[PDB]
Amino acid sequence: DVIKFKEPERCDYLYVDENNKVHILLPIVGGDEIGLDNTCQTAVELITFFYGSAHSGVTKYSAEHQLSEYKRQLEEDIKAINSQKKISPHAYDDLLKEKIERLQQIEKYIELIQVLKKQYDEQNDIRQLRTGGIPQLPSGVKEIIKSSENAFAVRLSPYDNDKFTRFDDPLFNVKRNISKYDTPSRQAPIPIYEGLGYRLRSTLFPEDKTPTPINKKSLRDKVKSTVLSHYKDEKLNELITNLQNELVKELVKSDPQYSKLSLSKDPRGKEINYDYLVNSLMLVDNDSEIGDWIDTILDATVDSTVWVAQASSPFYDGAKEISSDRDADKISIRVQYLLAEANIYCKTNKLSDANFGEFFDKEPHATEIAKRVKEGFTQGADIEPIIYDYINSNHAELGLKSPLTGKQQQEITDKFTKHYNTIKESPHFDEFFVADPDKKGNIFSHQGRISCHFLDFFTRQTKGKHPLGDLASHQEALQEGTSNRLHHKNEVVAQGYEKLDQFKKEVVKLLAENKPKELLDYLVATSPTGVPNYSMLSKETQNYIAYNRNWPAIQKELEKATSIPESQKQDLSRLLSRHDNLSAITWS
Ligand SMILES: [Ba+2]
Ligand SMILES: [Ba+2]
Ligand SMILES: [Ba+2]
Repeated sequence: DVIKFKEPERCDYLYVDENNKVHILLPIVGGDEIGLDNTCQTAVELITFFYGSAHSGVTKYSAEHQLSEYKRQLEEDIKAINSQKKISPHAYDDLLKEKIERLQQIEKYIELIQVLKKQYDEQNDIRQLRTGGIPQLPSGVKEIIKSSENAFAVRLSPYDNDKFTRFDDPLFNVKRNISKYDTPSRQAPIPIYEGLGYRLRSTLFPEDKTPTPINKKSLRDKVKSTVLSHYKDEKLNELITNLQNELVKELVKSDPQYSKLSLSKDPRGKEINYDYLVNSLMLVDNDSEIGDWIDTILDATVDSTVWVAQASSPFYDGAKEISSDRDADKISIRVQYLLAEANIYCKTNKLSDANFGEFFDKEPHATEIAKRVKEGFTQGADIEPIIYDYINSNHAELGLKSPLTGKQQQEITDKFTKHYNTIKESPHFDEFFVADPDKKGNIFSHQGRISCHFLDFFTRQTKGKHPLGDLASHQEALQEGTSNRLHHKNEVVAQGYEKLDQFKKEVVKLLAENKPKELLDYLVATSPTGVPNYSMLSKETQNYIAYNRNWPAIQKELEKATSIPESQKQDLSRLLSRHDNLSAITWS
Protein backbone atom coordinates (compact mmCIF):
# COMPACT_ATOMS: atom_id res chain seq x y z
CA ASP A 1 0.00 0.00 0.00
CA VAL A 2 3.16 2.21 -0.01
CA ILE A 3 6.03 2.04 -2.55
CA LYS A 4 9.47 3.37 -1.71
CA PHE A 5 11.72 3.62 -4.75
CA LYS A 6 15.17 2.26 -3.88
CA GLU A 7 17.39 3.25 -6.82
CA PRO A 8 19.67 5.95 -5.35
CA GLU A 9 20.90 9.11 -7.06
CA ARG A 10 24.48 8.10 -6.07
CA CYS A 11 26.64 4.96 -6.27
CA ASP A 12 30.42 4.41 -6.04
CA TYR A 13 32.20 4.43 -9.41
CA LEU A 14 28.87 5.01 -11.18
CA TYR A 15 28.24 8.00 -13.44
CA VAL A 16 24.99 8.20 -15.43
CA ASP A 17 24.97 11.00 -18.03
CA GLU A 18 22.07 13.08 -19.39
CA ASN A 19 21.23 10.48 -22.12
CA ASN A 20 20.86 7.66 -19.58
CA LYS A 21 24.13 5.98 -20.51
CA VAL A 22 25.93 4.23 -17.64
CA HIS A 23 29.65 4.85 -17.12
CA ILE A 24 31.75 3.05 -14.54
CA LEU A 25 34.85 4.99 -13.51
CA LEU A 26 37.90 2.92 -12.64
CA PRO A 27 39.92 4.75 -9.94
CA ILE A 28 43.67 5.22 -10.19
CA VAL A 29 44.20 7.26 -7.01
CA GLY A 30 42.17 9.30 -4.54
CA GLY A 31 42.00 13.03 -5.12
CA ASP A 32 40.45 15.80 -7.18
CA GLU A 33 43.39 17.23 -9.17
CA ILE A 34 46.41 15.92 -7.27
CA GLY A 35 46.63 12.30 -6.18
CA LEU A 36 46.53 11.72 -2.44
CA ASP A 37 47.95 8.17 -2.70
CA ASN A 38 51.61 7.74 -3.32
CA THR A 39 54.32 4.98 -3.46
CA CYS A 40 53.27 1.80 -1.49
CA GLN A 41 49.65 2.85 -1.12
CA THR A 42 49.21 3.77 -4.81
CA ALA A 43 47.27 0.56 -5.48
CA VAL A 44 44.81 0.88 -2.58
CA GLU A 45 41.89 2.28 -4.69
CA LEU A 46 42.23 -0.44 -7.37
CA ILE A 47 42.51 -3.04 -4.68
CA THR A 48 39.28 -1.62 -3.25
CA PHE A 49 37.62 -1.51 -6.70
CA PHE A 50 38.29 -5.16 -7.44
CA TYR A 51 38.31 -6.78 -3.97
CA GLY A 52 37.05 -4.21 -1.46
CA SER A 53 39.14 -3.19 1.54
CA ALA A 54 38.87 -2.13 5.18
CA HIS A 55 41.28 0.52 6.40
CA SER A 56 41.50 3.78 8.33
CA GLY A 57 38.35 2.89 10.22
CA VAL A 58 36.33 2.66 7.01
CA THR A 59 34.90 -0.36 5.19
CA LYS A 60 34.73 -0.22 1.39
CA TYR A 61 33.04 -2.88 -0.80
CA SER A 62 34.09 -3.97 -4.29
CA ALA A 63 32.55 -2.49 -7.42
CA GLU A 64 30.86 -5.82 -8.28
CA HIS A 65 29.27 -5.86 -4.83
CA GLN A 66 28.07 -2.24 -5.08
CA LEU A 67 26.79 -2.64 -8.63
CA SER A 68 24.99 -5.86 -7.63
CA GLU A 69 23.35 -3.94 -4.75
CA TYR A 70 22.39 -1.27 -7.31
CA LYS A 71 20.96 -3.90 -9.68
CA ARG A 72 18.95 -5.42 -6.83
CA GLN A 73 17.53 -1.97 -6.02
CA LEU A 74 16.59 -1.35 -9.70
CA GLU A 75 14.90 -4.78 -9.82
CA GLU A 76 12.92 -3.95 -6.71
CA ASP A 77 11.81 -0.67 -8.35
CA ILE A 78 10.88 -2.42 -11.60
CA LYS A 79 8.93 -5.14 -9.81
CA ALA A 80 7.18 -2.45 -7.73
CA ILE A 81 6.18 -0.53 -10.88
CA ASN A 82 4.91 -3.69 -12.61
CA SER A 83 2.71 -4.53 -9.62
CA GLN A 84 0.81 -1.33 -10.42
CA LYS A 85 0.31 -2.21 -14.09
CA LYS A 86 -2.15 -4.82 -12.82
CA ILE A 87 -4.36 -1.86 -11.85
CA SER A 88 -3.31 0.65 -14.55
CA PRO A 89 -1.42 -0.80 -17.60
CA HIS A 90 0.40 2.44 -18.43
CA ALA A 91 1.70 3.09 -14.91
CA TYR A 92 5.14 4.79 -14.90
CA ASP A 93 6.05 3.63 -18.41
CA ASP A 94 8.84 6.23 -18.88
CA LEU A 95 10.45 5.85 -15.46
CA LEU A 96 10.27 2.08 -16.08
CA LYS A 97 11.97 2.30 -19.50
CA GLU A 98 14.80 4.37 -18.03
CA LYS A 99 15.28 2.04 -15.05
CA ILE A 100 15.39 -0.98 -17.36
CA GLU A 101 17.99 0.72 -19.64
CA ARG A 102 20.17 1.44 -16.59
CA LEU A 103 19.67 -2.10 -15.27
CA GLN A 104 20.68 -3.71 -18.54
CA GLN A 105 23.80 -1.58 -18.82
CA ILE A 106 24.73 -2.43 -15.18
CA GLU A 107 24.27 -6.19 -15.80
CA LYS A 108 26.58 -5.89 -18.81
CA TYR A 109 29.19 -4.05 -16.65
CA ILE A 110 29.05 -6.74 -13.93
CA GLU A 111 29.55 -9.34 -16.66
CA LEU A 112 32.59 -7.43 -17.95
CA ILE A 113 34.17 -7.28 -14.48
CA GLN A 114 33.49 -10.96 -13.87
CA VAL A 115 34.88 -12.13 -17.20
CA LEU A 116 37.87 -9.80 -16.83
CA LYS A 117 38.83 -11.39 -13.51
CA LYS A 118 37.91 -14.96 -14.57
CA GLN A 119 38.91 -15.35 -18.22
CA TYR A 120 41.39 -12.53 -19.04
CA ASP A 121 43.84 -12.67 -16.11
CA GLU A 122 46.23 -15.46 -17.16
CA GLN A 123 49.24 -13.29 -16.23
CA ASN A 124 47.69 -12.42 -12.80
CA ASP A 125 47.97 -8.72 -13.60
CA ILE A 126 44.87 -8.07 -11.49
CA ARG A 127 45.01 -10.94 -8.96
CA GLN A 128 48.35 -9.46 -7.80
CA LEU A 129 46.44 -6.53 -6.31
CA ARG A 130 45.24 -9.16 -3.83
CA THR A 131 48.39 -11.24 -3.38
CA GLY A 132 51.42 -9.05 -4.12
CA GLY A 133 53.25 -7.52 -1.17
CA ILE A 134 53.27 -4.07 -2.79
CA PRO A 135 51.04 -4.27 -5.92
CA GLN A 136 51.79 -2.72 -9.31
CA LEU A 137 49.25 -0.85 -11.37
CA PRO A 138 47.90 -3.30 -13.93
CA SER A 139 49.30 -2.89 -17.46
CA GLY A 140 46.13 -1.32 -18.94
CA VAL A 141 46.19 1.48 -16.39
CA LYS A 142 49.86 2.16 -17.05
CA GLU A 143 49.00 2.36 -20.76
CA ILE A 144 46.18 4.82 -20.01
CA ILE A 145 48.51 6.99 -17.88
CA LYS A 146 51.43 6.83 -20.35
CA SER A 147 49.11 7.89 -23.21
CA SER A 148 47.32 10.49 -21.08
CA GLU A 149 47.00 14.10 -22.26
CA ASN A 150 45.69 15.77 -19.10
CA ALA A 151 47.28 13.76 -16.29
CA PHE A 152 50.94 13.40 -15.52
CA ALA A 153 53.16 11.93 -12.87
CA VAL A 154 56.12 13.86 -11.43
CA ARG A 155 59.01 12.26 -9.49
CA LEU A 156 61.23 14.13 -7.01
CA SER A 157 64.41 13.68 -4.96
CA PRO A 158 63.70 13.68 -1.22
CA TYR A 159 66.85 12.83 0.74
CA ASP A 160 65.26 9.73 2.27
CA ASN A 161 63.70 8.43 -0.89
CA ASP A 162 61.44 5.43 -1.38
CA LYS A 163 62.22 2.89 -4.13
CA PHE A 164 58.57 1.81 -4.31
CA THR A 165 57.48 4.43 -6.85
CA ARG A 166 54.52 3.18 -8.94
CA PHE A 167 54.19 5.81 -11.66
CA ASP A 168 56.73 4.67 -14.23
CA ASP A 169 56.37 7.41 -16.86
CA PRO A 170 56.84 10.67 -15.01
CA LEU A 171 56.75 13.89 -17.00
CA PHE A 172 59.07 15.63 -14.51
CA ASN A 173 61.95 13.53 -13.25
CA VAL A 174 65.19 14.17 -11.34
CA LYS A 175 68.08 11.98 -10.16
CA ARG A 176 67.60 10.38 -6.75
CA ASN A 177 69.70 8.70 -4.10
CA ILE A 178 69.69 4.95 -3.62
CA SER A 179 66.72 4.22 -1.37
CA LYS A 180 67.47 2.84 2.09
CA TYR A 181 65.29 -0.12 1.07
CA ASP A 182 67.99 -1.09 -1.43
CA THR A 183 70.45 -1.63 1.44
CA PRO A 184 70.74 -4.63 3.84
CA SER A 185 70.04 -2.63 7.01
CA ARG A 186 67.20 -0.56 5.41
CA GLN A 187 67.99 2.54 7.51
CA ALA A 188 69.56 5.24 5.34
CA PRO A 189 70.01 6.11 1.64
CA ILE A 190 73.27 6.04 -0.30
CA PRO A 191 73.75 9.70 -1.26
CA ILE A 192 74.62 11.00 -4.71
CA TYR A 193 76.61 14.25 -4.84
CA GLU A 194 75.12 15.66 -8.03
CA GLY A 195 71.71 16.73 -9.31
CA LEU A 196 69.09 19.25 -8.26
CA GLY A 197 68.13 17.67 -4.93
CA TYR A 198 71.70 17.45 -3.68
CA ARG A 199 72.56 21.04 -4.65
CA LEU A 200 69.38 22.39 -3.05
CA ARG A 201 69.87 20.42 0.13
CA SER A 202 73.65 21.14 0.28
CA THR A 203 73.38 24.85 -0.49
CA LEU A 204 70.48 25.51 1.91
CA PHE A 205 72.14 23.72 4.86
CA PRO A 206 75.79 22.86 4.13
CA GLU A 207 78.32 20.41 5.55
CA ASP A 208 79.75 22.99 8.00
CA LYS A 209 76.16 23.22 9.25
CA THR A 210 76.04 27.01 8.97
CA PRO A 211 72.35 28.08 9.02
CA THR A 212 70.68 30.01 6.14
CA PRO A 213 68.75 33.03 7.50
CA ILE A 214 65.08 33.47 6.44
CA ASN A 215 64.30 37.22 6.61
CA LYS A 216 60.63 37.29 5.56
CA LYS A 217 59.62 40.92 5.77
CA SER A 218 56.07 42.28 5.58
CA LEU A 219 54.96 44.84 3.00
CA ARG A 220 55.57 47.59 5.54
CA ASP A 221 59.06 46.36 6.51
CA LYS A 222 59.96 45.62 2.87
CA VAL A 223 59.15 49.23 2.01
CA LYS A 224 60.87 50.59 5.15
CA SER A 225 64.03 48.57 4.40
CA THR A 226 64.14 49.45 0.71
CA VAL A 227 63.61 53.13 1.60
CA LEU A 228 66.15 53.08 4.48
CA SER A 229 68.62 51.48 2.05
CA HIS A 230 69.27 55.06 0.77
CA TYR A 231 70.48 56.34 4.17
CA LYS A 232 73.11 55.99 6.88
CA ASP A 233 63.72 70.58 5.34
CA GLU A 234 63.75 69.37 1.70
CA LYS A 235 65.16 66.12 3.06
CA LEU A 236 61.65 65.56 4.48
CA ASN A 237 60.07 66.11 1.04
CA GLU A 238 62.56 63.72 -0.66
CA LEU A 239 61.81 61.19 2.08
CA ILE A 240 58.01 61.48 1.74
CA THR A 241 58.21 61.34 -2.09
CA ASN A 242 60.46 58.26 -2.25
CA LEU A 243 58.38 56.66 0.54
CA GLN A 244 55.04 57.35 -1.22
CA ASN A 245 56.53 56.07 -4.49
CA GLU A 246 57.73 52.79 -2.98
CA LEU A 247 54.55 52.31 -0.92
CA VAL A 248 52.09 52.92 -3.78
CA LYS A 249 54.41 50.99 -6.13
CA GLU A 250 54.15 47.95 -3.83
CA LEU A 251 50.42 48.46 -3.05
CA VAL A 252 49.16 48.79 -6.69
CA LYS A 253 50.07 45.11 -7.25
CA SER A 254 47.02 43.83 -5.33
CA ASP A 255 44.66 46.75 -6.03
CA PRO A 256 45.28 49.46 -8.69
CA GLN A 257 42.88 51.80 -6.82
CA TYR A 258 45.83 52.48 -4.45
CA SER A 259 47.32 54.60 -7.23
CA LYS A 260 45.51 57.59 -5.70
CA LEU A 261 47.25 57.17 -2.31
CA SER A 262 49.20 60.21 -1.03
CA LEU A 263 51.45 60.66 2.06
CA SER A 264 51.90 64.42 1.50
CA LYS A 265 48.87 65.42 3.66
CA ASP A 266 46.93 63.93 6.58
CA PRO A 267 43.23 62.85 6.29
CA ARG A 268 42.03 66.31 7.42
CA GLY A 269 44.02 68.13 4.74
CA LYS A 270 46.69 69.35 7.18
CA GLU A 271 50.14 69.42 5.57
CA ILE A 272 52.90 67.12 6.83
CA ASN A 273 55.67 69.51 7.97
CA TYR A 274 58.18 69.89 10.81
CA ASP A 275 55.98 72.01 13.10
CA TYR A 276 53.05 69.57 12.80
CA LEU A 277 55.10 66.39 13.33
CA VAL A 278 57.33 67.81 16.11
CA ASN A 279 54.93 70.23 17.89
CA SER A 280 51.28 69.28 17.12
CA LEU A 281 51.88 65.53 17.05
CA MET A 282 54.74 65.02 19.49
CA LEU A 283 56.13 61.84 17.99
CA VAL A 284 59.50 63.07 16.74
CA ASP A 285 62.29 65.53 17.69
CA ASN A 286 65.38 67.08 16.02
CA ASP A 287 67.63 64.14 17.03
CA SER A 288 65.21 61.30 16.11
CA GLU A 289 66.30 58.53 13.71
CA ILE A 290 64.90 58.29 10.15
CA GLY A 291 63.02 55.04 10.78
CA ASP A 292 60.99 56.95 13.35
CA TRP A 293 60.27 59.70 10.82
CA ILE A 294 59.08 57.10 8.30
CA ASP A 295 56.96 55.32 10.96
CA THR A 296 55.42 58.65 12.03
CA ILE A 297 54.62 59.79 8.47
CA LEU A 298 52.98 56.41 7.88
CA ASP A 299 51.07 56.65 11.18
CA ALA A 300 49.93 60.17 10.22
CA THR A 301 48.60 59.46 6.71
CA VAL A 302 47.38 55.81 6.23
CA ASP A 303 45.00 53.62 8.28
CA SER A 304 45.58 50.09 9.57
CA THR A 305 43.52 48.31 6.91
CA VAL A 306 46.32 48.98 4.37
CA TRP A 307 48.71 46.62 6.21
CA VAL A 308 46.62 43.44 5.86
CA ALA A 309 49.00 40.80 4.49
CA GLN A 310 48.58 38.82 1.28
CA ALA A 311 48.18 35.06 1.26
CA SER A 312 51.42 33.40 2.32
CA SER A 313 53.69 31.29 0.12
CA PRO A 314 54.48 27.63 0.88
CA PHE A 315 58.13 28.71 0.97
CA TYR A 316 57.65 30.92 4.01
CA ASP A 317 56.20 28.89 6.90
CA GLY A 318 57.34 31.05 9.82
CA ALA A 319 60.78 29.71 10.64
CA LYS A 320 63.50 32.33 11.04
CA GLU A 321 66.15 30.10 9.44
CA ILE A 322 67.06 26.80 7.76
CA SER A 323 68.84 25.21 10.74
CA SER A 324 69.00 21.48 9.90
CA ASP A 325 69.22 18.87 7.14
CA ARG A 326 65.50 18.25 7.48
CA ASP A 327 64.62 21.91 6.74
CA ALA A 328 66.89 21.85 3.69
CA ASP A 329 65.10 18.63 2.61
CA LYS A 330 61.65 20.24 3.06
CA ILE A 331 62.61 23.39 1.15
CA SER A 332 64.40 21.32 -1.50
CA ILE A 333 61.22 19.29 -2.11
CA ARG A 334 59.03 22.48 -2.24
CA VAL A 335 61.30 24.02 -4.90
CA GLN A 336 61.35 20.75 -6.83
CA TYR A 337 57.58 20.48 -6.72
CA LEU A 338 57.28 24.12 -7.92
CA LEU A 339 59.45 23.25 -10.93
CA ALA A 340 57.37 20.10 -11.46
CA GLU A 341 54.23 22.22 -11.39
CA ALA A 342 55.72 24.57 -14.00
CA ASN A 343 56.60 21.55 -16.15
CA ILE A 344 53.01 20.21 -15.84
CA TYR A 345 51.55 23.65 -16.68
CA CYS A 346 53.68 23.77 -19.85
CA LYS A 347 52.86 20.19 -20.87
CA THR A 348 49.08 20.59 -20.47
CA ASN A 349 49.03 24.02 -22.15
CA LYS A 350 51.11 22.76 -25.08
CA LEU A 351 53.98 25.18 -24.47
CA SER A 352 56.64 22.43 -24.19
CA ASP A 353 57.06 18.62 -24.25
CA ALA A 354 60.33 18.70 -22.29
CA ASN A 355 61.31 17.31 -18.88
CA PHE A 356 62.55 20.24 -16.78
CA GLY A 357 64.18 17.92 -14.26
CA GLU A 358 66.54 16.64 -16.93
CA PHE A 359 67.66 20.25 -17.44
CA PHE A 360 67.88 21.40 -13.83
CA ASP A 361 69.90 18.30 -12.87
CA LYS A 362 72.71 19.40 -15.19
CA GLU A 363 75.42 21.81 -14.12
CA PRO A 364 75.65 24.73 -13.59
CA HIS A 365 71.88 25.05 -13.31
CA ALA A 366 71.52 22.76 -10.33
CA THR A 367 74.01 24.95 -8.44
CA GLU A 368 72.88 28.29 -9.76
CA ILE A 369 69.18 27.83 -8.92
CA ALA A 370 70.05 26.66 -5.37
CA LYS A 371 72.37 29.66 -4.99
CA ARG A 372 69.66 32.10 -6.11
CA VAL A 373 67.00 30.46 -3.90
CA LYS A 374 69.33 30.70 -0.85
CA GLU A 375 70.04 34.40 -1.60
CA GLY A 376 66.32 34.95 -2.08
CA PHE A 377 65.47 33.48 1.32
CA THR A 378 68.24 35.59 2.85
CA GLN A 379 66.86 38.78 1.23
CA GLY A 380 63.24 38.01 2.17
CA ALA A 381 62.19 37.77 -1.48
CA ASP A 382 59.47 35.77 -3.22
CA ILE A 383 60.80 32.37 -4.21
CA GLU A 384 58.51 31.52 -7.10
CA PRO A 385 59.56 34.41 -9.34
CA ILE A 386 63.25 33.37 -8.96
CA ILE A 387 62.41 30.02 -10.50
CA TYR A 388 60.29 31.77 -13.13
CA ASP A 389 63.04 34.26 -14.04
CA TYR A 390 65.53 31.41 -14.31
CA ILE A 391 63.16 29.42 -16.55
CA ASN A 392 62.54 32.48 -18.73
CA SER A 393 66.30 33.07 -19.00
CA ASN A 394 66.47 29.52 -20.47
CA HIS A 395 63.06 29.05 -22.06
CA ALA A 396 64.58 28.08 -25.40
CA GLU A 397 66.55 25.25 -23.87
CA LEU A 398 63.44 24.02 -22.01
CA GLY A 399 61.44 23.69 -25.24
CA LEU A 400 59.46 26.91 -24.84
CA LYS A 401 58.97 29.09 -27.93
CA SER A 402 58.51 32.17 -25.69
CA PRO A 403 58.89 33.14 -21.98
CA LEU A 404 56.16 32.64 -19.39
CA THR A 405 53.98 35.73 -19.02
CA GLY A 406 53.00 37.20 -15.65
CA LYS A 407 49.53 35.65 -15.99
CA GLN A 408 50.91 32.15 -16.62
CA GLN A 409 53.48 32.50 -13.81
CA GLN A 410 50.67 33.52 -11.44
CA GLU A 411 48.51 30.59 -12.63
CA ILE A 412 51.41 28.20 -11.95
CA THR A 413 51.82 29.76 -8.49
CA ASP A 414 48.09 29.36 -7.77
CA LYS A 415 48.12 25.67 -8.82
CA PHE A 416 51.37 24.96 -6.95
CA THR A 417 50.09 26.59 -3.76
CA LYS A 418 46.69 24.91 -3.93
CA HIS A 419 48.13 21.46 -4.68
CA TYR A 420 51.09 21.65 -2.34
CA ASN A 421 48.92 22.69 0.57
CA THR A 422 46.87 19.57 -0.15
CA ILE A 423 49.76 17.11 0.08
CA LYS A 424 52.11 18.84 2.54
CA GLU A 425 51.50 16.24 5.29
CA SER A 426 52.22 13.29 2.98
CA PRO A 427 54.50 10.63 4.45
CA HIS A 428 56.47 10.34 1.17
CA PHE A 429 57.17 13.09 -1.40
CA ASP A 430 58.81 10.78 -3.93
CA GLU A 431 56.16 11.13 -6.69
CA PHE A 432 52.75 12.69 -7.39
CA PHE A 433 50.07 12.05 -9.98
CA VAL A 434 48.55 15.39 -11.09
CA ALA A 435 45.41 15.56 -13.24
CA ASP A 436 43.57 18.43 -14.96
CA PRO A 437 39.88 17.54 -15.33
CA ASP A 438 39.30 20.90 -17.10
CA LYS A 439 41.18 19.64 -20.16
CA LYS A 440 40.64 17.03 -22.88
CA GLY A 441 42.02 13.63 -21.85
CA ASN A 442 41.31 10.08 -20.64
CA ILE A 443 41.48 10.91 -16.92
CA PHE A 444 38.40 12.11 -14.98
CA SER A 445 37.49 13.49 -11.59
CA HIS A 446 34.60 11.69 -9.88
CA GLN A 447 33.62 11.36 -6.18
CA GLY A 448 37.04 12.17 -4.74
CA ARG A 449 38.84 9.85 -7.16
CA ILE A 450 41.15 10.46 -10.11
CA SER A 451 39.79 7.92 -12.55
CA CYS A 452 39.67 6.52 -16.06
CA HIS A 453 36.81 4.99 -18.00
CA PHE A 454 36.48 1.29 -17.10
CA LEU A 455 35.89 0.34 -20.75
CA ASP A 456 39.14 2.08 -21.72
CA PHE A 457 41.03 -0.21 -19.34
CA PHE A 458 38.87 -3.22 -20.26
CA THR A 459 39.50 -2.89 -23.96
CA ARG A 460 43.21 -2.28 -23.31
CA GLN A 461 43.47 -5.23 -20.85
CA THR A 462 41.49 -7.78 -22.89
CA LYS A 463 43.27 -6.59 -26.08
CA GLY A 464 39.92 -6.38 -27.88
CA LYS A 465 39.20 -10.12 -27.68
CA HIS A 466 35.85 -9.59 -25.92
CA PRO A 467 33.09 -7.61 -27.66
CA LEU A 468 31.46 -4.77 -25.69
CA GLY A 469 28.16 -5.07 -27.51
CA ASP A 470 25.78 -2.33 -26.36
CA LEU A 471 28.57 -0.61 -24.44
CA ALA A 472 30.82 -0.14 -27.51
CA SER A 473 30.28 3.64 -27.80
CA HIS A 474 30.22 4.79 -24.14
CA GLN A 475 33.90 5.59 -23.87
CA GLU A 476 33.51 7.95 -26.80
CA ALA A 477 30.15 9.18 -25.44
CA LEU A 478 31.78 10.29 -22.21
CA GLN A 479 34.51 12.12 -24.13
CA GLU A 480 31.79 14.26 -25.76
CA GLY A 481 31.05 15.93 -22.41
CA THR A 482 32.11 19.55 -21.87
CA SER A 483 34.21 18.68 -18.79
CA ASN A 484 36.14 15.81 -17.18
CA ARG A 485 34.75 16.85 -13.80
CA LEU A 486 31.86 14.48 -13.36
CA HIS A 487 29.13 15.40 -10.88
CA HIS A 488 29.08 13.20 -7.78
CA LYS A 489 25.43 12.31 -8.34
CA ASN A 490 23.16 11.37 -11.22
CA GLU A 491 20.63 14.04 -12.07
CA VAL A 492 19.07 11.91 -14.78
CA VAL A 493 17.96 9.53 -12.02
CA ALA A 494 16.57 12.23 -9.73
CA GLN A 495 14.63 13.93 -12.54
CA GLY A 496 12.85 10.62 -12.95
CA TYR A 497 11.34 11.22 -9.51
CA GLU A 498 11.05 15.01 -9.92
CA LYS A 499 8.67 14.49 -12.87
CA LEU A 500 6.23 12.63 -10.57
CA ASP A 501 6.22 15.49 -8.09
CA GLN A 502 5.70 17.87 -11.02
CA PHE A 503 2.67 15.78 -12.03
CA LYS A 504 1.29 16.02 -8.47
CA LYS A 505 1.77 19.81 -8.40
CA GLU A 506 0.08 20.26 -11.78
CA VAL A 507 -2.89 18.11 -10.72
CA VAL A 508 -3.28 20.02 -7.45
CA LYS A 509 -3.00 23.31 -9.36
CA LEU A 510 -5.56 22.48 -12.06
CA LEU A 511 -7.90 21.19 -9.33
CA ALA A 512 -7.56 24.38 -7.22
CA GLU A 513 -8.33 26.63 -10.23
CA ASN A 514 -11.51 24.66 -10.90
CA LYS A 515 -10.80 23.71 -14.50
CA PRO A 516 -12.03 20.15 -15.23
CA LYS A 517 -11.59 20.18 -19.02
CA GLU A 518 -7.98 21.29 -18.73
CA LEU A 519 -7.33 18.67 -16.05
CA LEU A 520 -8.72 15.90 -18.24
CA ASP A 521 -6.78 17.30 -21.19
CA TYR A 522 -3.72 17.27 -18.95
CA LEU A 523 -4.31 13.69 -17.78
CA VAL A 524 -4.61 12.33 -21.35
CA ALA A 525 -1.77 14.48 -22.75
CA THR A 526 1.23 12.46 -24.00
CA SER A 527 4.98 12.61 -23.39
CA PRO A 528 7.35 12.78 -26.40
CA THR A 529 7.36 8.96 -26.25
CA GLY A 530 3.54 8.80 -26.49
CA VAL A 531 2.74 7.91 -22.85
CA PRO A 532 -0.35 9.49 -21.18
CA ASN A 533 0.35 11.66 -18.13
CA TYR A 534 -2.21 9.80 -16.02
CA SER A 535 0.38 6.98 -16.01
CA MET A 536 1.91 8.88 -13.09
CA LEU A 537 -1.24 8.60 -10.97
CA SER A 538 -0.69 7.34 -7.44
CA LYS A 539 -2.79 7.04 -4.30
CA GLU A 540 -2.38 10.70 -3.46
CA THR A 541 -3.31 12.21 -6.86
CA GLN A 542 -5.98 9.54 -7.50
CA ASN A 543 -7.60 10.56 -4.22
CA TYR A 544 -7.09 14.30 -4.86
CA ILE A 545 -9.01 13.98 -8.10
CA ALA A 546 -11.60 11.33 -7.12
CA TYR A 547 -12.62 13.12 -3.92
CA ASN A 548 -12.65 16.68 -5.30
CA ARG A 549 -15.46 19.27 -5.51
CA ASN A 550 -14.87 19.18 -9.28
CA TRP A 551 -15.00 15.41 -9.93
CA PRO A 552 -18.61 15.23 -11.24
CA ALA A 553 -17.71 17.90 -13.81
CA ILE A 554 -14.60 15.95 -14.83
CA GLN A 555 -16.74 12.83 -15.07
CA LYS A 556 -19.28 14.53 -17.41
CA GLU A 557 -16.41 15.96 -19.46
CA LEU A 558 -14.86 12.47 -19.60
CA GLU A 559 -18.16 10.96 -20.75
CA LYS A 560 -18.52 13.63 -23.50
CA ALA A 561 -15.00 13.06 -24.93
CA THR A 562 -14.52 11.50 -28.41
CA SER A 563 -10.75 11.98 -28.99
CA ILE A 564 -9.76 9.55 -26.18
CA PRO A 565 -9.35 5.78 -26.88
CA GLU A 566 -11.83 3.65 -24.95
CA SER A 567 -9.06 1.82 -23.05
CA GLN A 568 -7.90 5.13 -21.52
CA LYS A 569 -11.48 6.29 -20.81
CA GLN A 570 -11.99 2.96 -19.06
CA ASP A 571 -8.72 3.31 -17.08
CA LEU A 572 -9.77 6.81 -15.94
CA SER A 573 -13.38 5.87 -15.07
CA ARG A 574 -12.09 2.88 -13.13
CA LEU A 575 -9.30 4.75 -11.29
CA LEU A 576 -11.15 7.99 -10.49
CA SER A 577 -14.72 6.65 -9.83
CA ARG A 578 -16.02 5.40 -6.47
CA HIS A 579 -11.01 -2.27 -5.65
CA ASP A 580 -8.55 -0.62 -8.13
CA ASN A 581 -6.50 1.44 -5.64
CA LEU A 582 -3.05 2.58 -6.72
CA SER A 583 -0.30 2.50 -4.10
CA ALA A 584 1.28 5.57 -2.59
CA ILE A 585 4.78 6.36 -3.90
CA THR A 586 7.82 7.88 -2.25
CA TRP A 587 11.62 7.98 -2.67
CA SER A 588 14.99 8.70 -1.03
BA1 LIG B 1 55.15 68.77 1.14
BA1 LIG C 1 35.57 16.53 -23.59
BA1 LIG D 1 -11.62 3.33 -6.04
